[PDB]
Amino acid sequence: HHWGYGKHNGPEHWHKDFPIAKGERQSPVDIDTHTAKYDPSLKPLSVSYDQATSLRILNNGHAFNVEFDDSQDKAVLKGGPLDGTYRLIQFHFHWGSLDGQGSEHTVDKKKYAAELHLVHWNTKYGDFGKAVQQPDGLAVLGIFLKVGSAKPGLQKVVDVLDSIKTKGKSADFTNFDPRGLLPESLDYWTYPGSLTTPPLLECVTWIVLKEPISVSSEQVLKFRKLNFNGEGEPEELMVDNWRPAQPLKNRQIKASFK
Ligand SMILES: CN(CCOc1ccc(C[C@H]2SC(=O)NC2=O)cc1)c1ccccn1
Ligand SMILES: [Zn+2]
Repeated sequence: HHWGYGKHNGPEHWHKDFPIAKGERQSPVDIDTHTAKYDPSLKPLSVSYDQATSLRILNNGHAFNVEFDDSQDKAVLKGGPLDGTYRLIQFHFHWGSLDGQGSEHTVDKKKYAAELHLVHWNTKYGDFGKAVQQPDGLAVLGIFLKVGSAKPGLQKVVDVLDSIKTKGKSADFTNFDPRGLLPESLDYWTYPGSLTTPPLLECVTWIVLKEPISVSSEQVLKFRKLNFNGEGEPEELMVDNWRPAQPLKNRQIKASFK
C-alpha cells in the first residue's frame, strides 16, 4: 500500500507516511497574482541549456522523467532569486484526465492542463541526494501548459511515450534540447517550497514562469495513454498525477515583473 494519486493512496493520505506533508513550506501553492509582490531586486533568470546532454526517459509509475547527464556543469540555472549554480538533472510533467485540470501550481485558482518541472540541484552540495537535505538544495523551474497550438519541441517526447507505457520501462533519449520547451518570456514568480511528491522535502526554491507554453490536444492525449501500473498488471491510466495547492502559511510569493 504505497503512495500514489488514487482515492486510497493519494495526496490526502501522504501525511501518514510523510508527516512533513503538513509542514510550513509545502508545494504546490495557488499564486494570487494581485498579492504577489514585484521585487525589483530580483535578477533575470539565466537558463544555460546549450550544452544539455539528455540520456534516457523513464516511466517511474508516477510520471515520466527525461534524465540528463549532471556529472558536469552542462545545463545550468542561475540568477533570478538563486545564489550560485544549479545543474539540470531531469524534467517531467504533471497532467490531468481533462484539459481543465493537471497543473500543481494554480494562478488565481486557475488550473492549467499540465505543468512541466525542470529539476535542478545546487552544485555546492555535490550530489542530488545531499542537495534535497538542504533548504536551498533544489531549484525547480515550473512552466504551465495550455491546450491550443502544438509545441514543436515537445513532439520528440510525445513520440517515445509508446515505448515506456508502463512503470519501470525506460528508453534511450539522447540529443533532446530542452530549450524547445521554454516560452518566449522568462518573467517569473518565486517562493520557497517543497518537493510535490513524497518525500515532500522542504528543499526547493520554486521559479514559476508567467507565460504558459501551448501544446496541442493530441500531444496531451498521448500523455494520458501512459500507465501507472507495470506490464501485465490491470491498466490504470497515468492521469491526475498532480498534488493540489497547499496552504501558503508564512510565505510571500515574489514577482520578477510588474
Ligand atoms: C533523493 N531521494 C529520491 C527522491 O527525491 C525526489 C526528488 C524529486 C522528485 C520529483 C518531485 S519534486 C517536483 O517538483 N515534482 C515531483 O514530482 C521526487 C523525489 C530521496 C531522498 C530522501 C528520501 C527519499 N528519497
Ligand atoms: Zn513535478
